[PDB]
Amino acid sequence: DSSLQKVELQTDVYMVCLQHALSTENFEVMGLLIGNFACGIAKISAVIILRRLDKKKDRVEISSEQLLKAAAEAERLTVELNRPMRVLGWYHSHPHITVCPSHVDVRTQATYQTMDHSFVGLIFSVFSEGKESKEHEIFLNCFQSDNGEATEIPLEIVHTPDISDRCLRTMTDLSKILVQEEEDMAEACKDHPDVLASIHNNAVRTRALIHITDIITKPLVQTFEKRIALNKLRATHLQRQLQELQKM
Amino acid sequence: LQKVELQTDVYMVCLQHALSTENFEVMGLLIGNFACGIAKISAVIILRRDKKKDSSEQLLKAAAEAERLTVELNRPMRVLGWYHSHPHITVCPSHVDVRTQATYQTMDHSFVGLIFSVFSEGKESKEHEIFLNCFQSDNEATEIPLEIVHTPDISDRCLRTMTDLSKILVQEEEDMAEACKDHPDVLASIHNNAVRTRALIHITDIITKPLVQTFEKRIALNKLRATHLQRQLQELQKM
Amino acid sequence: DSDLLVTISGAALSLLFFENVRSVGNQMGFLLGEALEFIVKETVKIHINVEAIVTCPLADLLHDSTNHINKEKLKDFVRDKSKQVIGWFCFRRNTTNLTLTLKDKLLHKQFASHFSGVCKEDFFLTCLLNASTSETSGTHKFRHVFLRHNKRGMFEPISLKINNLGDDASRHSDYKPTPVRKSTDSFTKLIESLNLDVGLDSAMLIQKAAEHHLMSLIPKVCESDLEVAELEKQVHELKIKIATQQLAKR
Amino acid sequence: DLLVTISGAALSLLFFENVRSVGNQMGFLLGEALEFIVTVKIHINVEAIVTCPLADLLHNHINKEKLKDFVRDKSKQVIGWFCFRRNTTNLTLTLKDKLLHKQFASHFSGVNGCKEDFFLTCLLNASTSETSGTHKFRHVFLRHNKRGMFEPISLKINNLGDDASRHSDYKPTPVRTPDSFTKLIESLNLGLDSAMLIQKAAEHHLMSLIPKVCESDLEVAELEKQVHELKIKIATQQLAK
Ligand SMILES: [Zn+2]
Ligand SMILES: [Zn+2]
Repeated sequence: DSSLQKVELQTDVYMVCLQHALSTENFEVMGLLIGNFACGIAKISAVIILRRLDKKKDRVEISSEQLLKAAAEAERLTVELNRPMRVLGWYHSHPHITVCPSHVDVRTQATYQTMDHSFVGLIFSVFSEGKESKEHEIFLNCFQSDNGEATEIPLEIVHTPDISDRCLRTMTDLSKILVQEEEDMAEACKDHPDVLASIHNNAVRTRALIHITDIITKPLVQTFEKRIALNKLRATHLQRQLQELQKM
Repeated sequence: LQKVELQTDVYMVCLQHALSTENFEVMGLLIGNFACGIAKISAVIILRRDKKKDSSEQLLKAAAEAERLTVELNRPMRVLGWYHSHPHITVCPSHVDVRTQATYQTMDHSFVGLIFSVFSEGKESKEHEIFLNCFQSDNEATEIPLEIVHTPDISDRCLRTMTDLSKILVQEEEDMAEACKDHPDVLASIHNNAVRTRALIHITDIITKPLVQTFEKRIALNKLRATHLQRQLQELQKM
Repeated sequence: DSDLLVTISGAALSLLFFENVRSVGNQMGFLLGEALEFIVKETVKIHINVEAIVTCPLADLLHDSTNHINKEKLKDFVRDKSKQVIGWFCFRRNTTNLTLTLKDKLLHKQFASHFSGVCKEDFFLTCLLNASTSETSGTHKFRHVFLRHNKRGMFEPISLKINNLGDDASRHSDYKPTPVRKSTDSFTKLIESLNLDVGLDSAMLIQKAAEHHLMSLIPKVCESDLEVAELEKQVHELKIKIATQQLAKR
Repeated sequence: DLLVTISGAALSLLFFENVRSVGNQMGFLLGEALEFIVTVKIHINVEAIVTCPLADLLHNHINKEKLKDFVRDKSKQVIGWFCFRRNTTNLTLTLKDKLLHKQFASHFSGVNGCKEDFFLTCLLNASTSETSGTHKFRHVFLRHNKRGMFEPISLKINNLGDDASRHSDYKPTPVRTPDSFTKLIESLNLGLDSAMLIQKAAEHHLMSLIPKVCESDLEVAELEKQVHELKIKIATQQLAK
């Protein structure tokens, strides 16, 4: 009772986290996991993408204010979905690095367990390819902190027949967060007396905004539309099959 | 190949060219006259360049300029040597520096190579070091005696050579911008125009504008010194 | 041959991985996208971008008792999307093996010949993916690789570039080079419809418009997902039904 | 902290004056200081330099009256001074250099001048090895700290690869006398289109300064000669008088 025996991560939540991790190969991304904790099983059905201003190598820290906003969001999910929802865990990415938790990760996870005991830690290792084989590898590690060491937690990615409305909205928040980060930087240099600097700053801002649109926003638009179109392709295919199979 | 005499105004152009960039080796050619073992360097060509640490058309423009100097200055002006910079790197000629220099000596004997090592600041001391190495190749790098000859002014050609750097950088940007002018993708079009915009303002802020200020304030500071000399000259004449 | 690079976005790749981890057992489908050519300093580069994927039960395309593709069944399923098909993928569970089998190569040639006749047969793609797990299932591994059939009759791996904020394939300088022009885009159609194609403010307006459109597609995605999910349920129940009736007759 | 910034153009001119000098050289540093919020860091940008004979500023006591008559109205933009010693390779500060830095920092310090704490002393030297094929140029910027001890300041040569404005890629606004360049910007009455008009107007103005520079150089060189030759004449005459 009350011990983390197994973690059941919904496929749609898995897609969001992976999409978040694949957004950049230079820095580590982070976010929080939401769901319900039953008889030793942490069922994850929601996810919050977080903003990380820090660009330090191993320093992946979720603020106190972010935890409060997430819990508040988890409170709203309960009223909406009519189901127990709560911050169950946290995730972050490992670009060009092994999926194994660092010393700081284990220590950070340990502090979380003083608060929730059954708190879950997920790590997504991305951007690791072979120079000759051209093969890519992506790892997903579910862990906790024991006696100062990292320990595996049994993970099963539970099938979903669709991508949740909340999961769809969550990955639409990514570009919005990124754009907001850029708006804050151009804010500190808003009214420059130097004309050359003003032209420079606008050119820098323009390139940065387009970059987010070209890499993040545009592909998500295409992915959503293609999904809609390709489902109709499959739907009509299944409809024609349903008639021929209904006989014998 | 006995000694090299470099004019100060030409020395300024070469150093100014080396102080233009920090992440790339800059290059150019030397032009002057060769007498009794000594090379009187009097002119300079700023060349455009290969991102790695390594042409015909460039030698053509240089030889053409050297011929034009012979008809305006009425002196045997020809390509005497070449110069290139070493940013964050010792002034000592590398294996390719001796190699390229060796092939040049075959075409023209007594061909001089100059190296400007720049951008080397000592940590916790804040001291900068700039070396000027005059070298040739025989078998290895050999050191040739160098003297920087005083000039009462900056040559009309040297001032124009300084202005050529700003023109080259801009031209190099236009050739890249023209290579992808009409892009069917609107996002790419906005991107490329933003890249071009930032680049032009970059060249202006770093090279063009300071060069304008350097020239403008030099005239202002010359006349400040000139007026000072006039008051002194007036008193000396009375004495 | 020629220098080949396969590119994909995080969104499209995540959807592929998402679609894979859902499936009960193994899974295959087609790769949709576009190929582009670029001149470089004096050779030509080939950029094949995967825009989307679609799954398909292999048995829906086979004659019966043979692993031979029914070209008619294949045409009827793909419909008018054949011009977008740039390859196919194969996903396998509980294995770290990432080597092509005989059946995969056979399907590759058939899929190539069919679709190449209507891209070129040189760079029809085969995406081989797998999913394995550790002893305690605490660590999950996902491997994948892109392949093509060389003119010399060899299956060779192709470099894959996942376009992200850190690095993408357009950076060979900061300028984005124009590809070799060719005849015959959901995102640009949105821009053209909003007259945003004709640029700091433009960059912001396009982003905002994309966000608004993205927020409008969400309920349509859910509607289409549920529609197919129910159809996938009915058809599968009929398949198991006739498979047991045919089993009893044997 | 405190940062000294300079362009390759201005720095090459300083080196030009140093090398073309007969013996040791002295002069002043002109520029402007700006403050940036980030803590409060200060960038002191040297824009130009002017040479001045030390013997024409003395009555080791500096003549402040004769000093004013030299710099004239350009006293408001003096941010420091420089000393060039040809021989030797040391970059240490001697007693005279400290005494000269003190008087200069005191004279130019005021409401319209520059802050006395941020007055600069630039040491420059130019040694040469045996055979004289390798020339060595070392330089450093110094300031008088609160403790009473001089300290080396970081020098940043603004170039294409890197500059002091990049501390991000955005140009931060500083905390609030138009030059010849700003007046050119305003003369055009103005994204990419603006940039292209700047580089075009700057190039044409740049080529128009070239003949103006040559005439100023020839004038000051002719006068510098006449004064030098005349002082030599009076010296020989008074040595026999
Ligand atoms: Zn980590
Ligand atoms: Zn070299």
